[PDB]
Amino acid sequence: PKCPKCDKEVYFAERVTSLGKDWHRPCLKCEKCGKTLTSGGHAEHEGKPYCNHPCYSAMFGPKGFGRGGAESHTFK
Ligand SMILES: [Zn+2]
Ligand SMILES: [Zn+2]
Repeated sequence: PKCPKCDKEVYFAERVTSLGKDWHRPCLKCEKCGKTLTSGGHAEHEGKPYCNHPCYSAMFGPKGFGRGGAESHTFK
């Protein structure tokens, strides 16, 4: 029972489960959009949970040519 997110240990009633290891209830949050995540609607990058989409699919997932934004990001 140890948090992949923050690197603490995870007290029981403060827990959430994903990738067969636990987390902190607050922690499990998008590091893209900053939405607190739900019972199996997230997904994990290496020491950072996220949206299942788009945020996961966008930042950690194969993409097209190379038309990334200039300075302010968008639907890339
Ligand atoms: Zn945590
Ligand atoms: Zn998100």
